[PDB]
Amino acid sequence: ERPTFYRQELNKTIWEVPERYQNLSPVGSGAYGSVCAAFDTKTGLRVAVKKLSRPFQSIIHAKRTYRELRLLKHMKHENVIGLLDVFTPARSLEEFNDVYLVTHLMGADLNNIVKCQKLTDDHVQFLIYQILRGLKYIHSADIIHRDLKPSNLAVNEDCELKILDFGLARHTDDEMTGYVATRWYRAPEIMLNWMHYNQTVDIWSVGCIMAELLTGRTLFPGTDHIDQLKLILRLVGTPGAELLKKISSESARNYIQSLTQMPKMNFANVFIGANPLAVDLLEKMLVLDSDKRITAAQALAHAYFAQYHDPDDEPVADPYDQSFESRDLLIDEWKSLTYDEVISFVPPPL
Ligand SMILES: O=C1NCc2nc(Sc3ccc(F)cc3F)c(C3=CCNCC3)cc2N1c1c(Cl)cccc1Cl
Repeated sequence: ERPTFYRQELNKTIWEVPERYQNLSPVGSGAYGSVCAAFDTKTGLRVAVKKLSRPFQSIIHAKRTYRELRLLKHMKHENVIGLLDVFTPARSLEEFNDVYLVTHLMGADLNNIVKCQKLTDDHVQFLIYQILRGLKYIHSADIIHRDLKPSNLAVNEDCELKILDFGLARHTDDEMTGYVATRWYRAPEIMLNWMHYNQTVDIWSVGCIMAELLTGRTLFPGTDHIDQLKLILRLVGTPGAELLKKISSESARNYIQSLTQMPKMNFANVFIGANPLAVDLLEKMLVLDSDKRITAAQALAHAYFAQYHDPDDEPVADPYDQSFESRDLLIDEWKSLTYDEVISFVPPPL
């Protein structure tokens, strides 16, 4: 008893969606696919619909698409993009070739805010609080974001925030080259493949983000990998003996020991005028050694979030089986799996 679809040439492609979705307008296209805004007559919500482009053109692609669908279907938290609906005009696995994803329309990312507004210390408390709240949830499911940036953070007029972008194709080296904001928020360990990274990489991103909202400027706006690494070490000091031994890459560790030793600066003199509690939290987040970096759970209990902290209202996620990450299958099988997920989907209770 499927809906009734209608075709329409939006942007370079022909979107075929259920009748419930009207007034679709372009929002942006890319290798990932195409995104449209629309009004969901069945719920009265304004939504954003994404049509995946060539989801099963390769094994690497069919797998990515399965990953993204699995991630989005799993997310059930207020500060994390939830999946309101997912459909395909296809009537059987044989026809199956298109995938459409539907989620809330927030309206603006975090870049807009920090540009056309003035953030009080109270605002920074609320915004970062929600990022950390959603992060405690994500990490509790052994899920790593890996790419937290202001553009991956959606906010509405009420200043409520939702973390976005999961299971997206990794950034090409060209995308990480030069004076680009796509690298400014990454932790040094992944930016230079120092070791096997983990969730602590997101905490570093939050640090970079929180600093920007407080000062209104990018924390480590490097013109390239090396220049960015220098800006970092300049603030947090050069690696100690303990951190060097953890750097698996003999090449990277080699380049590091060639840099003149520098002491960790004084955050109080760097972030002048900032809430002393903000400064302290920033020192707990921006720690070069990832093992000693504060966790999201620990940060939420930090005095800087007293006004908002609520130990009974910061839920964790259910188990997320991602054993498929090390499974070797053919396009067809990844595709069939994706299809099963689409049909087994269950709309949010509301
Ligand atoms: O407000 C929202 N809500 C959801 C959303 N999802 C996406 S992608 C996407 C993912 C899952 C899904 F079900 C549905 C989805 F659409 C993008 C995109 C990410 C990459 N670039 C293109 C769009 C932008 C938004 N914006 C948005 C933001 Cl944060 C700022 C300005 C305008 C909008 Cl519509």
